[PDB]
Amino acid sequence: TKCTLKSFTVEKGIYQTSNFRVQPTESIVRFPNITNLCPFGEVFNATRFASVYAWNRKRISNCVADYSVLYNSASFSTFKCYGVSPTKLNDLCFTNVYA
Amino acid sequence: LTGTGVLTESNKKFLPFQQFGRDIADTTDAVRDPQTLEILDITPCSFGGV
Amino acid sequence: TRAGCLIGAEHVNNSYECDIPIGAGICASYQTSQSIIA
Amino acid sequence: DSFVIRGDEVRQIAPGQTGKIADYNYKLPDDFTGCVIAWNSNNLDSKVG
Amino acid sequence: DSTECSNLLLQYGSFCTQLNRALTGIAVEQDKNTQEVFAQVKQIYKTPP
Amino acid sequence: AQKFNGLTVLPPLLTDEMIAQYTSALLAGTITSGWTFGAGA
Amino acid sequence: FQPTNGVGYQPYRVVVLSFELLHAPATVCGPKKSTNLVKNKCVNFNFNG
Amino acid sequence: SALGKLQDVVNQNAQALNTLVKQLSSNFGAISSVLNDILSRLDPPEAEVQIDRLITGRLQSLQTYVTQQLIRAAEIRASANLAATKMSECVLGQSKRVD
Amino acid sequence: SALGKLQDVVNQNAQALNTLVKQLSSNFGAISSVLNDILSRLDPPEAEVQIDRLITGRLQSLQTYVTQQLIRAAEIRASANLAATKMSECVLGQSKRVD
Ligand SMILES: *[C@@H]1O[C@H](CO)[C@@H](O)[C@H](O)[C@H]1NC(C)=O
Ligand SMILES: *[C@@H]1O[C@H](CO)[C@@H](O)[C@H](O)[C@H]1NC(C)=O
Ligand SMILES: *[C@@H]1O[C@H](CO)[C@@H](O)[C@H](O)[C@H]1NC(C)=O
Repeated sequence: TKCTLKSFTVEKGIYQTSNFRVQPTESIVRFPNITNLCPFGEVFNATRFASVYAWNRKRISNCVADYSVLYNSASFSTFKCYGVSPTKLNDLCFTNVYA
Repeated sequence: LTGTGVLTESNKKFLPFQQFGRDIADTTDAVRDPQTLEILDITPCSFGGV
Repeated sequence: TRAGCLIGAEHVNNSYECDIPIGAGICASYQTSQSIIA
Repeated sequence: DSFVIRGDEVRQIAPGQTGKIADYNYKLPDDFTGCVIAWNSNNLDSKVG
Repeated sequence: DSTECSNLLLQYGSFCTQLNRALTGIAVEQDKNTQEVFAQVKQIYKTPP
Repeated sequence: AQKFNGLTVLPPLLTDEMIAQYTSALLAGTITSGWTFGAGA
Repeated sequence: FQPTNGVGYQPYRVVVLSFELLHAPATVCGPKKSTNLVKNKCVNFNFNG
Repeated sequence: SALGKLQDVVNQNAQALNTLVKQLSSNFGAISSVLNDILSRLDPPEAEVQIDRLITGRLQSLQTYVTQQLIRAAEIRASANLAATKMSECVLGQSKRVD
Repeated sequence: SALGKLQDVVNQNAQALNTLVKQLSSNFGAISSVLNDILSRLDPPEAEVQIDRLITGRLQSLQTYVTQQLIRAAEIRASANLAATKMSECVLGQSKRVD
């Protein structure tokens, strides 16, 4: 009541209060049974790429997207993501992926 | 989907093409657990205000 | 109560005038040591 | 805070970015209230061989 | 059920608290309306047989 | 509750049973006492 | 690093200045030269930034 | 039924809540309507403005509901004052007032 | 414990002003709660967003202060109309109305 009314003194009556009593202390993460590595080598390390007039669309599915494996071999000059931050990308699932 | 709330058993049927279930548009209410396909609906961490 | 459970006050069968309105026909007051009664 | 990186990793300095520098080497806090000053130094740091 | 719940309460709880105080005043106003209309004389008499 | 995004309804302090009791008392007093009901005894 | 490498592989020196603003007494300031103080007058003031 | 006037009040109450929850349906020009989606998809520094926009729309909805409740409470208070006048002047005593 | 109504009015006014101060103390999603700070350390074209965020947040807080004053003034008007009707009937005349 002192926190909700923002005052040390509280007058006689009944007061509705905001929830400060419960603070969580555990974290659970549930993600599907996927362990195969995504074919990042095929879409990043191919000898031949199609031109811009016919851009090549590749479906990515049924795998786990670990972006770290890409740090060692290559470095990306531009990495700009819209709608999703570069952070929390590894903590977040993706429904439909086309490269 | 990230959140802080109580999880309880759901008796709501889900069609195969849909994953989440929002009773009110603003808040997600139910989810399909990925490892076990049983439906799990999310009740708030706090109940009705004391 | 019909409004909900009350913990922290003692229920008495005697009826007095309402001081703090709990609701659903229940009220609370500070009376005699001294304690909150519903 | 002074260090030396590559050209591609300069964008990794900015807060909210991910990379080999951001995750494992140097991470700006989300609410950074400061400046980042980067300049090319091919004549000084780089040497033949 | 947001992750950063306490920060949201700290930044935006007093505004909602004022609105909830207004709604509680509405509820007390309607209760007092019932008390004024129905409870005018507090004497209770048995129904005649 | 959760479905109304936190909008709950508060039950009134005067329940329908006590309201019916108040109306029964008013009817009994109006029939049996005239206008001497509210003036004390 | 090699001097014949591309612009992405050339060295870049990065200095990150981190500072807190208007929450503490200041030990470092800018190029603005201080003027005389005026008391009890409606005037534009710049006190410690 | 000539009693449906009170029904109107009940219906009006329900109608207000219906409109209120419809106001929770809109995202108020944000990325997503759901709070948790905005928390999960974006890093916090991009997310303060989106959270501010979304819950500011929600709080404006609550304020508008408060104003509508106050209008209907003024009408109900006027009707209750009239009914209490009928209680004091006609039930308890005889009224010479016409009509 | 007599005279509780007048003391309740005074405490309600004090609580309304205190809640106004506590709402106004919030930063309303801006960089800093102080307007002078975000004039001093931010150039105007991107500063205007923080300006009107903080300012409209403060103004909205006044709106809810105004509406709380409105419902309190409605209750006070009900009590004052009761008092005026009593001064017209109880004091300057004899009322047959019971209780
Ligand atoms: C790409 O292929 C080359 C040649 O096999 C290899 O040396 C390099 O390590 C590969 N990079 C990745 C993505 O593993
Ligand atoms: C995932 O694997 C674990 C361990 O074998 C198993 O217990 C669980 O049921 C699996 N879930 C599925 C089938 O998606
Ligand atoms: C009040 O009356 C109830 C009737 O069920 C009884 O059970 C209870 O013990 C009484 N309480 C007392 C002793 O005041």
